[PDB]
Amino acid sequence: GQQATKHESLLDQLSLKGKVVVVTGASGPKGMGIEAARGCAEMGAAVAITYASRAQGAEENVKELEKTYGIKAKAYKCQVDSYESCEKLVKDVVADFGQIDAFIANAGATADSGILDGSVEAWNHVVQVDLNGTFHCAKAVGHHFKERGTGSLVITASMSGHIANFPQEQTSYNVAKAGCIHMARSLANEWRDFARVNSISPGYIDTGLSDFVPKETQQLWHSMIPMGRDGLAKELKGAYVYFASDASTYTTGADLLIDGGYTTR
Amino acid sequence: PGQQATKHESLLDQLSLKGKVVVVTGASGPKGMGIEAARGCAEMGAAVAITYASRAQGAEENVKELEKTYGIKAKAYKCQVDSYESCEKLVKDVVADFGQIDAFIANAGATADSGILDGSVEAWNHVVQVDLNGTFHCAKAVGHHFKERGTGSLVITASMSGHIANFPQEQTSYNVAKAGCIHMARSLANEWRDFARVNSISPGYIDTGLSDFVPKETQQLWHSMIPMGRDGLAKELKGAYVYFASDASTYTTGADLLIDGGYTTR
Amino acid sequence: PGQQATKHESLLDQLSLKGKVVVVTGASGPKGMGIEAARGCAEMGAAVAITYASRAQGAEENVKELEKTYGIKAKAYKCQVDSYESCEKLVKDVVADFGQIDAFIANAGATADSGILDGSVEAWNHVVQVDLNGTFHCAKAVGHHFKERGTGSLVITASMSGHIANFPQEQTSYNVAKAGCIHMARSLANEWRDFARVNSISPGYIDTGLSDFVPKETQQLWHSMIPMGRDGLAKELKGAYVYFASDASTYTTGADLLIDGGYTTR
Amino acid sequence: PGQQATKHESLLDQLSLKGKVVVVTGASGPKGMGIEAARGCAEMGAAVAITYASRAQGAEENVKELEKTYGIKAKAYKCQVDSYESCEKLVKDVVADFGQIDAFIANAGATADSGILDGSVEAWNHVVQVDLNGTFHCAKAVGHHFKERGTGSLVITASMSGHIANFPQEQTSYNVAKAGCIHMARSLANEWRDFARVNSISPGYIDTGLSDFVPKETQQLWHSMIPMGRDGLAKELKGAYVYFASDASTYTTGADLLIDGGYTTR
Ligand SMILES: NC(=O)c1ccc[n+]([C@@H]2O[C@H](COP(=O)([O-])OP(=O)(O)OC[C@H]3O[C@@H](n4cnc5c(N)ncnc54)[C@H](OP(=O)(O)O)[C@@H]3O)[C@@H](O)[C@H]2O)c1
Ligand SMILES: NC(=O)c1ccc[n+]([C@@H]2O[C@H](COP(=O)([O-])OP(=O)(O)OC[C@H]3O[C@@H](n4cnc5c(N)ncnc54)[C@H](OP(=O)(O)O)[C@@H]3O)[C@@H](O)[C@H]2O)c1
Ligand SMILES: NC(=O)c1ccc[n+]([C@@H]2O[C@H](COP(=O)([O-])OP(=O)(O)OC[C@H]3O[C@@H](n4cnc5c(N)ncnc54)[C@H](OP(=O)(O)O)[C@@H]3O)[C@@H](O)[C@H]2O)c1
Ligand SMILES: NC(=O)c1ccc[n+]([C@@H]2O[C@H](COP(=O)([O-])OP(=O)(O)OC[C@H]3O[C@@H](n4cnc5c(N)ncnc54)[C@H](OP(=O)(O)O)[C@@H]3O)[C@@H](O)[C@H]2O)c1
Ligand code: NA
Ligand code: NA
Repeated sequence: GQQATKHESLLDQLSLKGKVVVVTGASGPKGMGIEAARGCAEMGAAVAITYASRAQGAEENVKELEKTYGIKAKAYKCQVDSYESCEKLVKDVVADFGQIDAFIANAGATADSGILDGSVEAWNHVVQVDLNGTFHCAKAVGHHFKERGTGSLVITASMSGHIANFPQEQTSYNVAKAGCIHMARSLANEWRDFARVNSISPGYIDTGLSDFVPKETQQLWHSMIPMGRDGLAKELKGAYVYFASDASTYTTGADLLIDGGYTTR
Repeated sequence: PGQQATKHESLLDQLSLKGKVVVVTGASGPKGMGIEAARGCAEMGAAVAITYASRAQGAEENVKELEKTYGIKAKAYKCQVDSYESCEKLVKDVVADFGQIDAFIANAGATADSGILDGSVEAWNHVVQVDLNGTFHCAKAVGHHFKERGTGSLVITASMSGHIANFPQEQTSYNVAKAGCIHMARSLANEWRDFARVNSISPGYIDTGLSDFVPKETQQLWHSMIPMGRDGLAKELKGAYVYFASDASTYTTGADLLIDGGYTTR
Repeated sequence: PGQQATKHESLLDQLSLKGKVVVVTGASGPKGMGIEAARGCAEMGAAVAITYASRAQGAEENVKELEKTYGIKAKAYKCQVDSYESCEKLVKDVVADFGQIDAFIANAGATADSGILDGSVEAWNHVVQVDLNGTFHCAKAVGHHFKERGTGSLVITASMSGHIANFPQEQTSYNVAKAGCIHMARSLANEWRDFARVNSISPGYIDTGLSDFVPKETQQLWHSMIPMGRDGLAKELKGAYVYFASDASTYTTGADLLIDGGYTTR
Repeated sequence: PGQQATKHESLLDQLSLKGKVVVVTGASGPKGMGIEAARGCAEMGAAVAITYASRAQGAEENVKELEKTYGIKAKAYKCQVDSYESCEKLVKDVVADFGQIDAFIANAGATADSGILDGSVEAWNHVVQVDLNGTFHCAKAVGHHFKERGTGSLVITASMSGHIANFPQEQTSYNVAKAGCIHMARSLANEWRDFARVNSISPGYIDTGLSDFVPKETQQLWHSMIPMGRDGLAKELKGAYVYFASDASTYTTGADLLIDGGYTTR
């Protein structure tokens, strides 16, 4: 198995000084990814972020992390739907930064229909990115964690992995996120001698990812969220740092719902 | 909008499948979940279509046993659930041969034999393609038929591996795929809320032959973890399949039923 | 040491309750889960004991319908599940009158009508005492009998309120009690692993008369939240009670079955 | 009308409890969840009220340590959570002494030592009274205060016993009580949606001294069932208490966090 933190103080437990964190899908301006990276940078991590289509957005984010926190930071192209791209990512980050201590598997894409209206290829694309893309990052980084004897993998899942969203149909997305949640549990057991694995399941977060949804659908959502509002990505940074850091050295195979209370109903 | 309650008051009338057609994928083995679901449905009066992949002879013998024992019409079809074209063809053939499909039991599946670090990417892909995308292919192929008819019941064989992580054998690709299958039933129950019910059954360790690739000493460790202290038998699951497939469950949709001898209570 | 699989192969033999005795608490109303469970079990050939608290007459009417319709031995007993002495007396009287108890359906229950801040401490205690401790009283009372006989099946009526928080009415005491009932079934399934099975059924909104104190605008809002779009009917639940009480489920223990028209899928 | 997101952008500012007051029940022991939660909150700048039942001297030493180590105001109170009057008096006294309560950590609890057949009804009532109703008593007492102020965070120490049945020791009363606490957090998260967050933490086996009565050879069977292969330490949980108590979790409500070395993954 794995050992308890040697730190007594919580600020020592939360510190990421001397550690390297990778955040996939942190190229946008206010997503879960850039906020997780900001939290880790604030705790002193060196941070590697990835992009797929938004190179300029990721380069801007890296310059912001450098300006605000003075950390070692860098952006990488990664298509998580390709295992070869995830393998190269881990190879390049280990080369450039020396090691990877925590890996935040955060990249994902949305669905826009149920299974009968959607084509088989539309199902394949969402499963390839959201489910197999997360498996590709886990396998690629897990080989590194096994050689080092330590590591933390944090998977961004979704409350859609627990419930079926309404009124928009998106079963392919719901199913892939469900697989991600159980992947965290199953890898926590597989990797029990060398690494922790946990998942965070956000509710409706105002990141821009849902901008393709009509306005009037989004006001229905609000009546279903007990808190009555969308979340903000900066309300999730504490959870990412919690799982990536030594504040959670007995936490493995857990899922943390962050959803304004949506799943309580 | 929505679905209606059974008209039947008697439970025996509710459970009857006389006049109805049931498809069971992966029912070619002699003592698997598939043939026992098919037996239970045929006993209630269903016409039954079963599928095989590699066990063509076992499927023909099962069909003959179903017909002679229960007096029903049955037929076996070759189907590779990992191919949508094969699943679409199955639904078309059964609807042509039998006239309709009232219940579909998505039961075909294959096992994993390693965790993700020891396994290749292709070994992962194979298990997900069969167990997760194969269930999706069958769900989509038959759901177009259910939507046209305005009724239907889809029953998915998941696994307790979709809830917990097996020990000591590593099989994460199988665990993840089955977990996807469980939530697929919940999400499709909501998607199809106007015309069909969808539910899953999550068996524990069932003595079907599927686990024969695992040493017997590892199977002795499983028994100490099962509160009932034994493997199940496929004949102990037939009532759940018939429950979901019939009118005994017209308000049950999006449910999962663990049949694991208590394994998940610890 | 653990429990054994059913001897029967055919589903109708597994489902039969000929020669067995079923107790259903709280089956005094004309269309509740309780009387429909008793009808399902009686249809399968069981002798049936039902209980009442305030509705002695309705329980008597039900015994007479059960006997006329199904030709079985039936009898009504007064029982206050909130009193352990009364549950102990129930099991003692039924065993004296019927010879034994094979299946026990712990179904009696009462609602709450506020959250914890608007409610008094007495209001909390009353709901917990009836719904949680009353289920415990029956389980303990009959469990001593199951342990002596080496066999048995306990079926607990929980609620989807044990999984989610109902909206817009506040009823946290009832939610909490029902969540305890659900986990009581998992925990007793493990505790009683050598001699009896325990499972729960979690109904959604069922048109039994129990929510007749709820206004109409509120009930129409519920329907928009139910994917099936309608209240359930108690006759749609009899199949689940019989499944768990009979030998159709000899590998099923520690399971919960949501019967909620899809409500908890969202 | 709902609750709002933190105004802070920096995580350190979000975690800060400067100017806030935290109550931690049952923090009188030397290495329990309570004193580590209290140390975590003191480290972030909170004023801290801790309670004791039997260990008055242990609580006073803890208060002297908190004030010496962290330079904060701290105070010990006697509280019997099984008595509503005591919990109501606790909130009144802390509000009078400190001015307000911003976060309340409902952590006091007691263990069970048998299953329901070996245990008496008294033994069941005692555990439920302390572990379920004691938590309700604190929730009700502080929630009246949270409602008045329009802000607050309630953190409930539940247990993985609220999710699974421990083996080999039988403790169904405790398991059931902890399952009530877990759902109580979800249900109050919704009831209190306009003014306060409610969340639970479910520890696995933590080396606090609470399990010192368990035979040592039973404890090493536990370790074989924990993927991490060891007991936890209370200092590994202080991060989670501070997370829920502070502004680092202003969109997190109705959540449960398992901290169990992976025990429930199997
Ligand atoms: N927003 C919500 O309400 C919500 C709720 C629950 C869960 N989530 C999940 O949170 C995670 C982050 O999403 P977000 O809301 O923060 O919006 P976002 O800022 O747009 O993040 C999406 C990230 O995923 C990357 N991405 C998409 N496809 C990729 C692929 N094939 N390969 C590699 N990277 C890919 C994107 O990169 P590029 O932009 O460079 O192409 C982008 O950086 C996702 O997994 C999402 O499913 C979001
Ligand atoms: N046995 C257990 O302990 C257990 C526990 C939990 C869940 N399950 C699941 O229960 C279901 C039935 O398995 P079983 O235990 O009853 O053993 P089984 O008799 O061998 O059934 C598996 C069926 O799946 C078919 N199959 C495999 N791959 C297929 C593919 N690509 N396309 C179409 N069909 C394919 C097989 O057909 P052919 O033989 O003709 O090739 C076979 O009939 C499976 O989904 C399994 O994951 C089993
Ligand atoms: N209807 C729903 O929507 C719904 C949903 C989920 C769960 N449930 C649960 O289903 C179960 C049956 O309720 P129902 O809907 O079928 O309505 P019901 O017909 O009124 O059944 C309630 C039964 O419980 C008995 N009862 C109440 N308090 C009792 C006590 N202290 N001791 C002994 N018996 C007591 C009642 O006896 P008397 O009438 O003779 O006094 C009555 O027969 C209950 O546990 C309920 O919580 C109902
Ligand atoms: N240790 C574990 O493995 C574990 C696992 C899961 C959950 N938990 C839960 O964690 C919480 C704290 O326990 P712990 O492990 O940290 O051991 P602990 O140090 O002995 O804490 C138990 C605390 O609860 C107080 N207490 C007991 N009965 C009380 C009552 N009727 N009223 C008020 N206070 C009462 C005790 O006060 P006095 O000592 O002053 O009498 C004590 O301070 C408990 O709820 C426990 O159920 C523990
Ligand atoms: Na829900
Ligand atoms: Na478990």
